[PDB]
Amino acid sequence: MTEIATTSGARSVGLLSVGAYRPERVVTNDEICQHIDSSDEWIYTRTGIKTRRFAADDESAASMATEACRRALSNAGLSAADIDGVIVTTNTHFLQTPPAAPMVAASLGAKGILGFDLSAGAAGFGYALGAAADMIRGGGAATMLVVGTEKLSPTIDMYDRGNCFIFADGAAAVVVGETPFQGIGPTVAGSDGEQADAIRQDIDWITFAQNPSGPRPFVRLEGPAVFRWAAFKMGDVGRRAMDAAGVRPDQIDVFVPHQANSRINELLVKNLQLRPDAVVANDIEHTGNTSAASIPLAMAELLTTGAAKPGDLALLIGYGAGLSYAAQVVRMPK
Amino acid sequence: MTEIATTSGARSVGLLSVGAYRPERVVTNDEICQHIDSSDEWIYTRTGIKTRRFAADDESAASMATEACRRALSNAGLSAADIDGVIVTTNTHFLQTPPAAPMVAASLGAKGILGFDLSAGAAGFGYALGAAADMIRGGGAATMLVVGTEKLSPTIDMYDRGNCFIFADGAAAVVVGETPFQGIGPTVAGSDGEQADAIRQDIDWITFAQNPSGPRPFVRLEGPAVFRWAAFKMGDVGRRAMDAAGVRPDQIDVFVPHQANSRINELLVKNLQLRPDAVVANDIEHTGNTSAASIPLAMAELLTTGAAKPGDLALLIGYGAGLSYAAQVVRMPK
Ligand SMILES: CCCCCCCCCCCC(=O)SCCNC(=O)CCNC(=O)[C@H](O)C(C)(C)COP(=O)(O)OP(=O)(O)OC[C@@H]1O[C@@H](n2cnc3c(N)ncnc32)[C@H](O)[C@@H]1OP(=O)(O)O
Ligand SMILES: CCCCCCCCCCCC(=O)SCCNC(=O)CCNC(=O)[C@H](O)C(C)(C)COP(=O)(O)OP(=O)(O)OC[C@H]1O[C@@H](n2cnc3c(N)ncnc32)[C@H](O)[C@@H]1OP(=O)(O)O
Repeated sequence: MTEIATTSGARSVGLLSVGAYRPERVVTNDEICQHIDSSDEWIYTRTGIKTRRFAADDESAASMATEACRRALSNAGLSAADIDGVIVTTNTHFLQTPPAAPMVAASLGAKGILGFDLSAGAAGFGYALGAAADMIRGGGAATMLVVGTEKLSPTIDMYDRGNCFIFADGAAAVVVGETPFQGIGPTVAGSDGEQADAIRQDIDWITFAQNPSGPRPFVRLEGPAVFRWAAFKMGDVGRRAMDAAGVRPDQIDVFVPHQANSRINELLVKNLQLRPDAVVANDIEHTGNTSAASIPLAMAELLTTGAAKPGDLALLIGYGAGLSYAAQVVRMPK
Repeated sequence: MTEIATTSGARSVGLLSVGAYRPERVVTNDEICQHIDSSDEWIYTRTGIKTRRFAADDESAASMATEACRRALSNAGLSAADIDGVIVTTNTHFLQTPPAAPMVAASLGAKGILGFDLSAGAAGFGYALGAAADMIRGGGAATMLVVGTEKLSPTIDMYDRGNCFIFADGAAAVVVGETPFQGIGPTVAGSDGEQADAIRQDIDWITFAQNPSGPRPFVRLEGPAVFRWAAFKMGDVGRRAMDAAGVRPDQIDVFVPHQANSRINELLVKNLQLRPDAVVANDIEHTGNTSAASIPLAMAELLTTGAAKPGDLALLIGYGAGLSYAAQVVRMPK
């Protein structure tokens, strides 16, 4: 008999940079209301959204992901050659196959590197970040790209009074690699598969394919149900993430929850009992909810405005579809 | 400034068990030959396939994954309560969201546990396995389910003379957890994004959705290119996985390549230069190509026939869409 080798990589792993891509076209609340009975004022006070970006027709979750990666690499002072793997997290790659990751890799000039697509609603970034961290620590890679990307706008039913003003397009990537001190806390994650219907595609693609004369699929949302779940449960998730990371709530400088809704997030702020001067991500204002892309996009907004600084202690909480959640403490990149 | 804490999991991780779900309906080559100009003889000698199983209309990738997990749990002497996380790998979950994993978790009676969907063509399993091992060793979980599942049959163009006889339905899961001795070698993985068109959905869902009554999407395949790529490249992949695991080719007792084609796989046998008596998975004979699910399904097939024993040193090689590949040495479960 023989033994399978026991291996390990670098223990200390961190975020080296963030890179954000936001589509050109700006969509105002007045524009969104062109098919629903609503107002700009209502939408804003209910969601915290003022505007959002929609990508062009020639753009995709993969294409925006690539731009986001190019930017993250630039901000890290690295090239494609430095990366060992890419995990794409998204809910809007509109192909059963091929995966987006290998495509992104080839467009970056690193066609050979490992990679896969990971889906878990808005929690995808948290799961993907944790996954890169585990892999790097396990020695399966030294440096990786983790990119959240979303082209949600083609899934929106403009007549849906419950959600048409919520979702938007964009991508953001983080470079993950070895750092002098631990930059990514342990992953806290879970789900509620009993509420799988709360955020969904209503009609599966095959069903749609077989009945073209029926309705087409759209994103459907049980808003209040999600609101209750998130505002009620994400305080404990955050607490477990900070506990695993061995940091107190008073030590958090930056709160970056998934940008689902500003009312939920400000509720989670009070709940987590961060300190008064704690910086709270509000990228939802002109970005809207970009699911898997929301957290890294928000990290980038906090950094480009200087509201957050490199090295700040941050709490990331992703929550959403399937009813999935993932959270971790991290040191801000760049 | 406080340093972020690091959590720790198991050092030795293994496959405790495997469970296989195979759909009731058997589709013979002659049945496939009702819509293409071919013969049973041709298909068999060119692919190694005699028959394949197709799932019922009311079955899905998530539902077969669930049955597969239940059996895997049963074969390990465990219940849902013992599982900390589930990763569903598939290419045929026909919803952008919610993800399959939380749904499967809830059907199993463990609705809270962490989980996500992983897509990487047929290499999904290897990536999913590698990720589960990384998370367990990293201490994000102690015991996990990794389930490969595929309902490919509704994506087949029955008139496509190049592929209609290749893909099939089924699911199989492994229980992954701590073992006395190292049961899972290091992941060796990569891709070839320049050949993303080799195996693909021809029409993306959104384009299709905006012209439903026109042509619908189907799985398309540049077979000779894939054949060439796999037979020429997977020998070195295997060799890297074995070198990583610190094992010699003469020490492998069981070869389990992705069941894409029996001609490719037998070429890889000669290429890797395994010993004469080494057991080679040939589940493809009556299972067909089940992508993400093929390796676990084939593992299960070898064990139920006694051709393989639990504890045998196995080389797993997954290759397919996006042009992705993942390989590792492991000890057989159950
Ligand atoms: C291609 C397919 C692929 C589809 C698949 C695409 C992939 C998707 C991937 C998603 C991945 C994720 O998980 S992303 C993260 C998920 N996050 C979220 O969904 C955000 C969380 N959502 C929320 O918190 C909520 O939606 C709120 C609070 C923002 C929305 O509040 P609300 O639900 O509108 O409030 P409520 O009044 O109770 O709701 C009912 C309605 O609002 C009222 N209303 C609306 N506007 C007005 C108004 N101006 N004046 C008075 N009332 C108004 C209407 O009566 C309307 O009726 P009616 O509505 O009853 O008709
Ligand atoms: C909703 C959408 C989502 C869709 C998305 C669904 C998700 C998919 C997920 C996939 C995930 C994976 O990675 S799965 C792993 C992928 N694996 C594979 O694809 C398996 C590898 N493939 C192969 O080995 C190949 O396909 C072969 C060798 C089986 C096919 O060879 P081939 O068909 O002979 O190729 P070709 O050179 O075109 O043949 C040329 C000529 O040969 C003869 N010929 C060809 N076929 C036949 C025939 N059946 N019977 C008699 N003769 C024939 C003819 O004279 C023909 O005519 P003429 O040309 O002279 O006129």
